[PDB]
Amino acid sequence: KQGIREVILCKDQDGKIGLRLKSIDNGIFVQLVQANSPASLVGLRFGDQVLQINGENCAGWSSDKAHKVLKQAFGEKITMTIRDRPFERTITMHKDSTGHVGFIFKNGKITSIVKDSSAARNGLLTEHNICEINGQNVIGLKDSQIADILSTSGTVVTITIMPAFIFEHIIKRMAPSIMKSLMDHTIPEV
Amino acid sequence: APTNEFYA
Repeated sequence: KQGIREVILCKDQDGKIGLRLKSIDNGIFVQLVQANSPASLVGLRFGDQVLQINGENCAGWSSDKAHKVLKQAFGEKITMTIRDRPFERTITMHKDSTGHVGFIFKNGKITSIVKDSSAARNGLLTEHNICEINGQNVIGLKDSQIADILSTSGTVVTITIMPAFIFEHIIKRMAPSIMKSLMDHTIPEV
Repeated sequence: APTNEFYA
């Protein structure tokens, strides 16, 4: 049970739950959750791992397979087993007299730590993407937007981070396989 | 060298 819960969702009026999933290392992960969706209401988050859908194990499923199963799910009612944000970690820092915690970032990724800052003391790492600051999601925001959130924060700055190589793999959108097939499997029948 | 980075 640790870090794992079972949820029940119901498709909305349009037959949707508000997800895009992605196959990574023989698991299925949440790539996108739509705001004000069935999926958002049961607390699905970017980077969550989906272990089962409607009693079936997701292990080894392609993105296409997972989407197909949800699309073709006969019930209004859908069960999922979720492992919550496995690749995220939380770091809490405190602003100095200039209002800073001590790290340099670009494109949402931490690239340098200032020695003897709060970030240093708390062991913040580079090559990590910021996911949330003080409860506000920053995935997809511009650096100026991130800067504004940090600026307006109080002294206590609690961030979640994820290794950049994992983040990039989860967020990266694949071509339709439709196209990948067309281009991969070019073998004439006759 | 890195350029146009942001300090937090």
